[PDB]
Amino acid sequence: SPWRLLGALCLQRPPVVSKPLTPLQEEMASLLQQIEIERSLYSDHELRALDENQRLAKKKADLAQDLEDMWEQKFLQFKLGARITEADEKNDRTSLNRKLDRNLVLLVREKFGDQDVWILPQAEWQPGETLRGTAERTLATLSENNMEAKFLGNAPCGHYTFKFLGAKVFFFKALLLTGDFSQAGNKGHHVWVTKDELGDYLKPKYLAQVRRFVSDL
Amino acid sequence: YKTKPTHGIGKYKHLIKAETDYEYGVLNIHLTAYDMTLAESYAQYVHNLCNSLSIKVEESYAMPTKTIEVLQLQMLLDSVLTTHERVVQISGLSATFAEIFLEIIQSSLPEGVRLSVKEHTEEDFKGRFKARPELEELLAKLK
Amino acid sequence: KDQEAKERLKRKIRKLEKATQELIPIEDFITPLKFLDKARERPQVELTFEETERRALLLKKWSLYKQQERKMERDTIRAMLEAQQEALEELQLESPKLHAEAIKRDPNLFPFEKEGPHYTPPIPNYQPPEGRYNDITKV
Amino acid sequence: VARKERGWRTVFPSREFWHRLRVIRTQHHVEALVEHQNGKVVVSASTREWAIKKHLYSTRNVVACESIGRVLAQRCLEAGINFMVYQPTPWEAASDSMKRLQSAMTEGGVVLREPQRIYE
Amino acid sequence: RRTPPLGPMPNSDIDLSNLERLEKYRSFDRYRRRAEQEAQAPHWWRTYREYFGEKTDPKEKIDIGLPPPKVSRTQQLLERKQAIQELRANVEEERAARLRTASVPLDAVRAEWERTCGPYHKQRLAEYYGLYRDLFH
Amino acid sequence: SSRASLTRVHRQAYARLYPVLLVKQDGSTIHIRYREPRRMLAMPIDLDTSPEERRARLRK
RNA sequence: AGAGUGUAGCUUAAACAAAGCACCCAACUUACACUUAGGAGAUUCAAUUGACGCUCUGA
Repeated sequence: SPWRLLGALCLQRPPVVSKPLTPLQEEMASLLQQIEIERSLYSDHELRALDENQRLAKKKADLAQDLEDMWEQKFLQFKLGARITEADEKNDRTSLNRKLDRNLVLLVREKFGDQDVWILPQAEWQPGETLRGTAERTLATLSENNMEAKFLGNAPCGHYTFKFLGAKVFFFKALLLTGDFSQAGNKGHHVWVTKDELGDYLKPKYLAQVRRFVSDL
Repeated sequence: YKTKPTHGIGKYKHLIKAETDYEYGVLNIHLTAYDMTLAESYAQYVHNLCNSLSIKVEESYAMPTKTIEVLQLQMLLDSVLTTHERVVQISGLSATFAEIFLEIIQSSLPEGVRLSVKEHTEEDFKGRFKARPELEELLAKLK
Repeated sequence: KDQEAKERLKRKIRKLEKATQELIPIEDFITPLKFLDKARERPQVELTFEETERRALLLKKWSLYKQQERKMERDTIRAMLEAQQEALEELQLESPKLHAEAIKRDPNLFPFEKEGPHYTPPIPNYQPPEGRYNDITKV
Repeated sequence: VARKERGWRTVFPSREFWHRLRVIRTQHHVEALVEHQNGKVVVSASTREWAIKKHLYSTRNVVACESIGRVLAQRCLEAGINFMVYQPTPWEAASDSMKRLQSAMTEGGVVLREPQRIYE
Repeated sequence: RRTPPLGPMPNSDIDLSNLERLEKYRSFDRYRRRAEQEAQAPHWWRTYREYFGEKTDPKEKIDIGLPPPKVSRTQQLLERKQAIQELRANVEEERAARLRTASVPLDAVRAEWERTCGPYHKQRLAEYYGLYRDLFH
Repeated sequence: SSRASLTRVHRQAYARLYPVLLVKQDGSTIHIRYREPRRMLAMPIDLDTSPEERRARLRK
């Protein structure tokens, strides 16, 4: 009965920019702004604008516009951050600049004697250690840079077995606070990827169970 | 009547309330944001999904807001902003369930928010009442 | 003098402790005194039939959208929960102690802090102008 | 001249009637039942029914409730019922839907007041 | 003295060690529905029903009469679903509903009623007025 | 995701709250509903531990 | 590749039909909750018998 037990860590980076809004949600936001300006109350800006217009009207028979002009000028002068970088999406797939709107996860180049597989990192467990121990051990073995994945739960996230003799990997999940891409020249091609592109990448059906497990969102 | 089998048919007080691991004390959730409406809406979403999950919720309340003035001294310019803080108290969340709970919260988290999750402490509970100075003066006099 | 002072002190402190602590008023649930002026009032533009119909259609479409969103949320959370519980019961069947070890809590997982997304990513080299901040609050 | 069960003054549904109207507003449809004091039903109207719902847009709106009311008034005049009673809750009565229902039944020719028993 | 309960006492199925996890009557209406349901449910103890109720025999009432036609339920439901499909496909009904200005043909409703499920209502009225008990015993 | 952002102002007697940008020290941009129709606020920095570095940034 | 299964999320509900519950938006409510007013839903195909979908069992 030759058995083997492995622990693995699945870090999920949350996106830093909001989702691109659906047109439905866009026109409803416009409508909500409309209803809000309709049922809103007066402000100091409206007070000063209206009463200064009234003062000017009176003085004709006897500012807010400049401020908003200056503010619009400052806005036009200012430069905003870039959302999408198609160049990085093409030639810099192992980076963050390509996608900031959706969550990300990595994939490592793994090789086995029985079958070469493009799968998620894992490591071998030994008795005097916890599964989370093996998880952060894999993390420290693969990272080789200034990044830590903050854990969120001790419970198991995936169970996946395969025979040749028998191997059983248990997946935990974790959160990524920081992350870089130093030591760019690596044997294991670590690449942050989304769920659909991960599905395009890797075949297996234990991995398909991982697909149905992981949240799309 | 007592002797008869119908005794105890009406009693209800035992139905109504009378007045280690996998057992999590009352936890508090702070939500700080510049937009009172965003904070309130997010807290309402959290409360509704908690009620749907049948997870217990003690109470939800607002901490004292605070306004901060920021001034740029290249020449003197001024501006002001506000910060609102909501708080929720929960209990009884299972160990493994808390994982997906917090994960879904993080995922549905909208921009312009800062959320903390901690154990409820008397410090938090006493940071709501007015900082009465009288007790401090009497304590100093005692010292 | 000593005894009298000490007794007065202790008794006053006890009374203050047994006093019903008030709660700091929330400025959000208090309409500014300068909001009731009748000079602000705006003319209300009567709504058109077509515009109100559009509003109602948009509202009901968004209700459908949100119920679909919560449907898929239910689906995701149920799948995640059942998968986690399958893994857990397998680990329990295999190692009858590591499942309890996993069920054990851990204090470092309770205190979390996280920020929300941003309208744009941070600029690599951007410094703001020189200024300072100051908080203003009342009792 | 009949005797109506006076009593149950502590309990909300008063049995002091001869013909009661019970309305049921479900999450899908709307039912209305004219019944006798004994709990036996006399006549019914229901949005679950095809002859009525073929016309309609929603089985739960004010239009549906007032249509049910008009049809049930017609059926009361069919069965000879012209006096009857309705026990609403406070909010149930405050709801404009069955308010218009009551109004429609009154224009149909039914009063929601039972005559006081005669006996000298 | 005490005697064992004859039948299963009410409120016994619920559990008491777990009480806060339980779902409560959020509404007077929910409570009332459950109440009347348990009311028309039978009971072993003495109740209002067996004093002021008529005590009809447990055997059903005999009728060797006209059976209904054999209507294909599948095609019937299909045609009904197509009718309501075209209805929801109509354009003015939502405005009529949200403005509360619609009506319905009383004559058509009555005809379709007496065609589809009138006879059941008429049987109910007859057995209420007692025509059946007085005529056919 | 972010879905509960766009909402109705759940409050009676609410003044004009117009959308504006907010720039963090890190350059991150956020939406903020604010009183007057401005276009951006910016958060400055005040304090550092290095005296000579404070002096240098004051020079530059 | 073989076994089991199968009404919208739940219900051994099924004539007069697809019912009830659950659920969603808005309003009041700090919020929840209640209530009001509004919203979508299904028995995969051919005759209980077979064939389209689902889980399990093997490589």
